[PDB]
Amino acid sequence: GLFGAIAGFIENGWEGMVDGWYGFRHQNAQGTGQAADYKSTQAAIDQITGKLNRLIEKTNTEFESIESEFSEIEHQIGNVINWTKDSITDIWTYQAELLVAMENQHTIDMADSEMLNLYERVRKQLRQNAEEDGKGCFEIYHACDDSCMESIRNNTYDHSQYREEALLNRLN
Amino acid sequence: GLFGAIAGFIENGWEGMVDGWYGFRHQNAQGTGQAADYKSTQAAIDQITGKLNRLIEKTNTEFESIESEFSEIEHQIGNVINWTKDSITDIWTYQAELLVAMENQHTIDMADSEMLNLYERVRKQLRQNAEEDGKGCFEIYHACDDSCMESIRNNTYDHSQYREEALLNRLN
Amino acid sequence: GLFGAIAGFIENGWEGMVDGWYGFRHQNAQGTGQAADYKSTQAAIDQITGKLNRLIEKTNTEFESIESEFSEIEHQIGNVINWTKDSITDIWTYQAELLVAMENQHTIDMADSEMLNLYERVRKQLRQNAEEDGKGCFEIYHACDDSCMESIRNNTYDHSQYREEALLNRLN
Amino acid sequence: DKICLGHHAVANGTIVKTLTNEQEEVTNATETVESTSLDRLCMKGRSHKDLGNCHPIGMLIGTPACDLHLTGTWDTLIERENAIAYCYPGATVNEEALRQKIMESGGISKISTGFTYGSSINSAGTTKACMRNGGNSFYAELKWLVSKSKGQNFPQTTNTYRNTDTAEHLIMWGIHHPSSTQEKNDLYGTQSLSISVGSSTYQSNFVPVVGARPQVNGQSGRIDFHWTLVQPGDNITFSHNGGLIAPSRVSKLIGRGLGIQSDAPIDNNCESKCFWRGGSINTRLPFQNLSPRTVGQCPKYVNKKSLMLATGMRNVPE
Amino acid sequence: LDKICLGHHAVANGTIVKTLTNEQEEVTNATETVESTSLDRLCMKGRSHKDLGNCHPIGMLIGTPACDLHLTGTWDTLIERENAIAYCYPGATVNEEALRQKIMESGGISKISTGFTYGSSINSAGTTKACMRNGGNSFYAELKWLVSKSKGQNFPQTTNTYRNTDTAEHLIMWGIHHPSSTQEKNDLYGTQSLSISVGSSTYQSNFVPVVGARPQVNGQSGRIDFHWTLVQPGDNITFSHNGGLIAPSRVSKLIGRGLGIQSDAPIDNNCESKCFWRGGSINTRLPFQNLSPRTVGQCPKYVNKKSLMLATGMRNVPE
Amino acid sequence: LDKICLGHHAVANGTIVKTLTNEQEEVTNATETVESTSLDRLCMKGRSHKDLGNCHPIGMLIGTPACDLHLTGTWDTLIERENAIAYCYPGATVNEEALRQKIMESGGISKISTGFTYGSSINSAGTTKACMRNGGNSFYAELKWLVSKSKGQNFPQTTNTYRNTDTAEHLIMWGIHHPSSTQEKNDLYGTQSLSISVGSSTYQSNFVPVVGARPQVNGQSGRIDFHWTLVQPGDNITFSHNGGLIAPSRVSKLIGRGLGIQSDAPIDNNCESKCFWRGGSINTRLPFQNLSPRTVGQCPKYVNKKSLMLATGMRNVPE
Ligand SMILES: *[C@@H]1O[C@H](CO)[C@@H](O[C@@H]2O[C@H](CO)[C@@H](O[C@@H]3O[C@H](CO[C@@H]4O[C@H](CO)[C@@H](O)[C@H](O)[C@@H]4O)[C@@H](O)[C@H](O[C@H]4O[C@H](CO)[C@@H](O)[C@H](O)[C@@H]4O)[C@@H]3O)[C@H](O)[C@H]2NC(C)=O)[C@H](O)[C@H]1NC(C)=O
Ligand SMILES: *[C@@H]1O[C@H](CO)[C@@H](O[C@@H]2O[C@H](CO)[C@@H](O[C@@H]3O[C@H](CO[C@H]4O[C@H](CO)[C@@H](O)[C@H](O)[C@@H]4O)[C@@H](O)[C@H](O[C@H]4O[C@H](CO)[C@@H](O)[C@H](O)[C@@H]4O)[C@@H]3O)[C@H](O)[C@H]2NC(C)=O)[C@H](O)[C@H]1NC(C)=O
Ligand SMILES: *[C@@H]1O[C@H](CO)[C@@H](O[C@@H]2O[C@H](CO)[C@@H](O[C@@H]3O[C@H](CO[C@H]4O[C@H](CO)[C@@H](O)[C@H](O)[C@@H]4O)[C@@H](O)[C@H](O[C@H]4O[C@H](CO)[C@@H](O)[C@H](O)[C@@H]4O)[C@@H]3O)[C@H](O)[C@H]2NC(C)=O)[C@H](O)[C@H]1NC(C)=O
Ligand SMILES: *[C@@H]1O[C@H](CO)[C@@H](O[C@@H]2O[C@H](CO)[C@@H](O[C@@H]3O[C@H](CO)[C@@H](O)[C@H](O)[C@@H]3O)[C@H](O)[C@H]2NC(C)=O)[C@H](O)[C@H]1NC(C)=O
Ligand SMILES: *[C@@H]1O[C@H](CO)[C@@H](O[C@H]2O[C@H](CO)[C@@H](O)[C@H](O)[C@H]2NC(C)=O)[C@H](O)[C@H]1NC(C)=O
Ligand SMILES: *[C@@H]1O[C@H](CO)[C@@H](O)[C@H](O)[C@H]1NC(C)=O
Ligand SMILES: *[C@@H]1O[C@H](CO)[C@@H](O)[C@H](O)[C@H]1NC(C)=O
Ligand SMILES: *[C@@H]1O[C@H](CO)[C@@H](O)[C@H](O)[C@H]1NC(C)=O
Ligand SMILES: *[C@H]1O[C@H](CO)[C@@H](O)[C@H](O)[C@H]1NC(C)=O
Ligand SMILES: *[C@H]1O[C@H](CO)[C@@H](O)[C@H](O)[C@H]1NC(C)=O
Ligand SMILES: *[C@H]1O[C@H](CO)[C@@H](O)[C@H](O)[C@H]1NC(C)=O
Repeated sequence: GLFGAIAGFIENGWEGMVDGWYGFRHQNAQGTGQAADYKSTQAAIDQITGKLNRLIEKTNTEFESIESEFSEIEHQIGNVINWTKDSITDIWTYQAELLVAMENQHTIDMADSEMLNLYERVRKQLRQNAEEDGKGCFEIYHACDDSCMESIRNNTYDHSQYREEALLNRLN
Repeated sequence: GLFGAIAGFIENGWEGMVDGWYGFRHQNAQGTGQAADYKSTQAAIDQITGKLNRLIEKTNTEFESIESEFSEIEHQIGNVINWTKDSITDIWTYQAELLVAMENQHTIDMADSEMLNLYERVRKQLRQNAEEDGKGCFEIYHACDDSCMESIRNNTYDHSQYREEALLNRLN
Repeated sequence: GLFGAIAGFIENGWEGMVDGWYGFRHQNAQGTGQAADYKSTQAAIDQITGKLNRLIEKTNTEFESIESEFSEIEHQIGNVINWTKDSITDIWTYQAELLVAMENQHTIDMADSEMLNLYERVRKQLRQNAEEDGKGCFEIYHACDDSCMESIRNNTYDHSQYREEALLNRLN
Repeated sequence: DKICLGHHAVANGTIVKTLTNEQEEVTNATETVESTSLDRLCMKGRSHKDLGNCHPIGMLIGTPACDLHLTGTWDTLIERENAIAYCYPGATVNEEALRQKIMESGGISKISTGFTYGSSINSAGTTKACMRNGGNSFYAELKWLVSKSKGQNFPQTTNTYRNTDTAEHLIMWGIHHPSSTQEKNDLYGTQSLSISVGSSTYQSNFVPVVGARPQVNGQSGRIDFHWTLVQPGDNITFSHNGGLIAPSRVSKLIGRGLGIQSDAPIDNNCESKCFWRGGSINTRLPFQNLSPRTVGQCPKYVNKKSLMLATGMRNVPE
Repeated sequence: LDKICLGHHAVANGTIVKTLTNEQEEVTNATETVESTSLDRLCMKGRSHKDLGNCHPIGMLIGTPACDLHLTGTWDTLIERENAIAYCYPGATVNEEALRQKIMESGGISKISTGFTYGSSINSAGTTKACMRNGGNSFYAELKWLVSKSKGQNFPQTTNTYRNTDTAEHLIMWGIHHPSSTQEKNDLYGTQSLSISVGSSTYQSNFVPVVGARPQVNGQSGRIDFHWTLVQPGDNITFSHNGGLIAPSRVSKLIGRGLGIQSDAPIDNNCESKCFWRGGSINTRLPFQNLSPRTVGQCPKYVNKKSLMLATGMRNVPE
Repeated sequence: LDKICLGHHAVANGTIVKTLTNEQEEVTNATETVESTSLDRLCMKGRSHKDLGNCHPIGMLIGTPACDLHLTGTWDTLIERENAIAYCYPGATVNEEALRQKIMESGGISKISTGFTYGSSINSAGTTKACMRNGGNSFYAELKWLVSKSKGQNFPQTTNTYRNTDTAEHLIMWGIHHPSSTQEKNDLYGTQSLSISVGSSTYQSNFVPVVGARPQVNGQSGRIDFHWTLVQPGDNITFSHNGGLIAPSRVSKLIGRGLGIQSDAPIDNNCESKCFWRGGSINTRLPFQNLSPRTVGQCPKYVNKKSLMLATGMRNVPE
């Protein structure tokens, strides 16, 4: 997609993630662990909510009938009316199709971007203490137990604290 | 937003900046300084000016009156005309809303991109001499005076000079 | 532009690349080579084809004539019809222009994004064995023959296979 | 140690369309075209009138089937298929314009003409084509003026409705076109027939067609109706000598109302602002594929069965 | 130091297109969206069509000589040409354009005989040098010019009734003759005051012959104007008249639906199209079209624009 | 530790605008796309215009006295006012609104003489209190009220023909007098039955003066209903009649094209516009407009929105 993340360097979605749109999976001595990210998930949801709300409210214009259901309409005016309503119908069908194809592209792209901005936010958190997988993961060059993984998810990880140790490990 | 910078990894804007739209703040031994960046400021301005000129393009279709202002129109043809005009007006009202909603998103996001393209530009100049703050700043691992800082601003900074010094500082 | 690559930090295009949209130029001990990337190229073309496919699709509405070519229409109904037809024409002309302007933009930005996606992909493969020169290349700090070059393009370059040396060459 | 970022996904995605792709799979999506309708007329919140068997024109001239609809107020008027306008057979010049006008109104008031007639006129003419109380009767708002003496030349007479109101009034009248000369002679006498009708903003003359034609509701004659608007302070005079169906009341149309044509059943326990021949469309959705003929505040008709809007990211399962 | 560089293709001179923000954007390629080209022919492959040539649609129903090969038939497409003839004897039809449109929305025409007959006091076989067949004087094939058999005599009061016994509606037409002089009128109908009444269950009207001097058209100062209506299944329509009626000997029934095209372009049976205009056919896959605002069929939408090109490549950034 | 920081500008009070996903997005600057403002003025600079004043366009053709200065002329812009007068002697035109619009599509009016003349028992210059010229009595300048020279005398049978010898079509008008009483009828035209027949090569009809009391309008209980047609180049048109015709002295020729405006707003010769409405002029560069759904000329499209703001700056993010 546009931002290279969803259907990009992340090979697939996680069907396991039932409680959120985006999140983290880890791998350490103590085991696996999946956990959704609240802010990313919320930023994508709100923008959609916004789209939806904009698309209910429809014209308060009140139309009268120009065609009898139960009696015949003189032929010439009948034809003008037919030609006009069909042209109107073609305009709205085309607007509708375009609107929905367009917003669908924007929704897909907006979701791709949020995924990236999470990856980016974390990248900067971790600073010189980790390297990138190319598949969407960060190989951390210190012992990052469950407490350390949690601080990464919660935005409370201090790169200074494991830095030295990481700068040592990366140069083997 | 889409490119993650404005109201993104950068936390807020500078009211102090009057001389432009994008720009720099620094800190060295000789204190602190603020300055606009020409390129990205005008790149953004020009794209806006571009949209405006599109907006005032003169549709030159000459339309006559089909409704007398000072006499009554036969009621049937009058109803057809009203139905036609009211439908034509719903189309234009809806396109107008959509045009503006859409351009405004595109403007917002274009601006967010120009902020990001600038940051990515500075980052690649600094090469291995600095590290990312993550709040939009670059921490520079050598002494960088006012001439050093102007060189950066104007795409005249050579990393080769300060490299081995900056590497001392990063590892210790 | 938006993704900052085409007409961006890549200064210009290569007129000598007739076999693809995106690609590589290398320089190593054995000299010089150029080669297209098939994947990135097809992702850009397939998006274009989807656009064209969507643009030729048909509205099946069948319209009859409401104006005689060979005889004169009553004056009042004639003016209603003219008014209506000219309004419908202004709507389609505006839509056509807007559609094509809008798509042109997106086509451009999408092409840019595929260039950036290819570049980022390379950056991550290489990992710590190379550094960015700002103009769209990776200066590589280890001997990479044409076969190693072909691995990077093949997407099978294993940075571990060259790492210890490349670190030596970078910090030297 | 290794930390990975990711997004969610489902097993069975949903297909949507984009600019670039006919078959895009997303986690979720929802419909933007309404395909459902309520096969009822949602009348909650509305002062409505069901005309039943009464055709709007009939409410102005007073057809027996319109006896319960000769005056009133409403914000919504409902016409049914096969409604009756003409008990005695005939037609109204500019009939559909008049129908739409009555269906654009919020009610009707009737005001008396005042016309009186010399004693050589029978103004109480009735017919078995218009039965009221199982008596021969007539359009309630008009009078069939005939000569009290069979064969007698109906007298030259004049009648002038003056509008003293502060709103224009809708006046109707009829012209009788007999099936034969004998019927013409028996009713209006043997003289040639002229009827004239002028205001200061209307002028027009009429003469009775006499010819054989097939029976409708038992009758080969016809009455055809004509109508105009009298402005406040203005007069409309009828000079005539035979074959005028003269008004005994003129109409005044009040406010605004939505007119609906449908045979669906009324229901006072649902609300709607959009109607069609089959009933009531209550969507929040912006589009609709039920019919290109609707009235009220409606989603726009589109020629599409379904248009799904993405409510989730691109779905990439495992 | 060793290198790998990423990049994209460019061409020598690009193609200019418009964007939202730029009137002059250069791209590596583009393609047109507005069709400026037409085929100068009516593309009739896959269609049952009738080219009326010289015959006007209304003449099909009344039976003008130029319409003899078009009195009945079926078609899914009907093609009217410029200057076609409806009226050999000068006249006009009331609500003409509505009638023409109705014929041109149709898929066929059947004829059904009225069965009208007339006493030997009426003569029904009169003809005119204005309506010629086989080098001889004739008349609208589907109607008859009733006059008095013995000149000068008052035309009898006559009743003629046609009965639709079918299950579809029939279109009936008649004429009223408008003499060019008093003597003429008297010669062929008598001195009496003339009247023509026409009544069904859903229509009636009266008609009186306008008499007066006026210009010769196709050699005639007289005129015959046409009138029409629809007679519903099971309904009858009666004509009461004492001079001046041009009575129908047959009535018509329009069948099915078709597409009506007005154009002088020649027929080509070996191409197909769904979109026609005065100048020919429009066979483009393109969404828009700048040839004409008057098209019929399933057509690209008319726009006020010479060209609108859609990019099919990236920004062109030459060396 | 030295440091350089990137950023963007902001302001203390931004503007709300709408995006696709947010009705309340704050940006640094924005500008209006819907025009709410009108000039209470008909902007007429660079137009050659005719303000009809109290003359109604139809009065231009028949020659009411209110229209005496607008009988002929040229213009690209014709301005009709409220309560303009068409009929001094009361009546009405058939297809009145169609004719008005024809005059208002036009760019000028030429008059051509009919050259009609009359016998000695006709008074070809009846006049009336209701059509005042110079104080006293007068009549439509372009028509002639024909009556008998002797009060109760039978008005004589008579025939006039206008010949169009020009290369463009001429618009011909005439009237029919319906008297107020059977004693008027006989005064003006004697005791016979009256018949007026009109015939061109494109048109015919009959008309019959109908006597009948009607409310008084400008003092008159009688009326004259007006008729018109187009006479094609090379064609003639014949009137035949014996009392009740109002005959034409001149016919009109409509010249070229103009823009028709209905408004009581005052003319200003110092401002220019291409868009007009009832309340004046609209020149705005903006693409949309909320003043009126009834405009003429080249116009921004009417929408149902008070305001629509287009961002001209980035998101605003205060401190
Ligand atoms: C097609 O659409 C047009 C445009 O909507 C319709 O025209 C409007 O509706 C009718 C025209 O027949 C008019 O309605 C009445 O207008 C009165 C106007 O009086 C004044 O004008 C202006 C505003 O127009 C104001 O400055 C003042 O208010 C003036 O007094 C108005 O007063 C009246 O309201 C009242 O009428 C009833 C009595 O009937 C009262 O009892 C009641 O209290 C009510 O308030 C009406 O609104 C209207 O002016 C027209 N507007 C325009 C722009 O033309 C056509 O009728 C439509 N055609 C068809 C065939 O449906
Ligand atoms: C402006 O547009 C409207 C809407 O399209 C046109 O009205 C339609 O006109 C067509 C006729 O051309 C009608 O189609 C007919 O359907 C019949 C079936 O009965 C239907 O009746 C009701 C309406 O009372 C329909 O809504 C409902 O679905 C019923 O099923 C067919 O039997 C008709 O003719 C058939 O003739 C032979 C029979 O021997 C068949 O072989 C043919 O196939 C043909 O179908 C016919 O098809 C349609 O009912 C009308 N729709 C409505 C909503 O009124 C206007 O006429 C148009 N005006 C113009 C061009 O003037
Ligand atoms: C609804 O809209 C249509 C479409 O615009 C109007 O129809 C047009 O009417 C204009 C006049 O306003 C016509 O233009 C005139 O045509 C002459 C050229 O001949 C044309 O002939 C054929 C038709 O037989 C055209 O299809 C073809 O293009 C030819 O070019 C010009 O000579 C006229 O200009 C001259 O007029 C005066 C004389 O009056 C001269 O003295 C001047 O020198 C001046 O130059 C003019 O251009 C136009 O052809 C019509 N088009 C069509 C397609 O019919 C309808 O009238 C309109 N309806 C209503 C009710 O207003
Ligand atoms: C149109 O014309 C036809 C034919 O004239 C009319 O049909 C007639 O309908 C009547 C009753 O509607 C029928 O007569 C009845 O049937 C028998 C027939 O012998 C008779 O014995 C009964 O006592 C009764 O009168 C008959 O079917 C038919 N009559 C004739 C003479 O043909 C029709 O009514 C006319 N008008 C329409 C259909 O609107
Ligand atoms: C209108 O009237 C004139 C005047 O009589 C008719 O005849 C004139 O035009 C003819 C052209 O064919 C000439 O050949 C005649 O000699 C000429 N007569 C004159 C001037 O006295 C003209 O044909 C009539 N037009 C129509 C349509 O009837
Ligand atoms: C996580 O950090 C947040 C602030 O980001 C704080 O409110 C919260 O108490 C912390 N929770 C844990 C489990 O450390
Ligand atoms: C990738 O390309 C190199 C080029 O020399 C080739 O040797 C190798 O086989 C390729 N690897 C795979 C797994 O296809
Ligand atoms: C009409 O009404 C009466 C008599 O009908 C008359 O006195 C009054 O002046 C007239 N008013 C108008 C406006 O015609
Ligand atoms: C789409 O369905 C899914 C699962 O039911 C859910 O996430 C979402 O709420 C749905 N959308 C709407 C508008 O309810
Ligand atoms: C545009 O032309 C180029 C040739 O350079 C080619 O890539 C492509 O076929 C063209 N576009 C289309 C729609 O064919
Ligand atoms: C927006 O306003 C700012 C200052 O308030 C100004 O620089 C700019 O020109 C404005 N643009 C508009 C109103 O289009």
